[PDB]
Amino acid sequence: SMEQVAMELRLTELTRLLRSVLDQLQDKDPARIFAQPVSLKEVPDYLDHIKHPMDFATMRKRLEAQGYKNLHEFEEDFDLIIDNCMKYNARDTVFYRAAVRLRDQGGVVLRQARREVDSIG
Repeated sequence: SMEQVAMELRLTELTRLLRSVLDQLQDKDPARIFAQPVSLKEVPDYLDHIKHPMDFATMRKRLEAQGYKNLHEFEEDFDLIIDNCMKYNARDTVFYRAAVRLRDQGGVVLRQARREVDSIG
């Protein structure tokens, strides 16, 4: 139908906006601490600690499948990256500190994305 096409165009355009959001967020992680899944070879007990792992590569796979229906779902995944790290790692670690800086700096990017999504429908 013409309605299914129009909806598909909306999802395509959301995906395009979320791809730019993801790029901006990932620039706030220049050390690439959150780029890839925590290795279960190198941290074999990770899943005993963290029940829903997340990372930027995994978000990019979901994005390119148009697997984010709205900004809320995308933010949920970004928040898991931060929140998983801040639980698994102690406060006095490079990992925890990197998460705090990503959270703080990403808030700015996400604040305006929420406006662009409400604005452009």
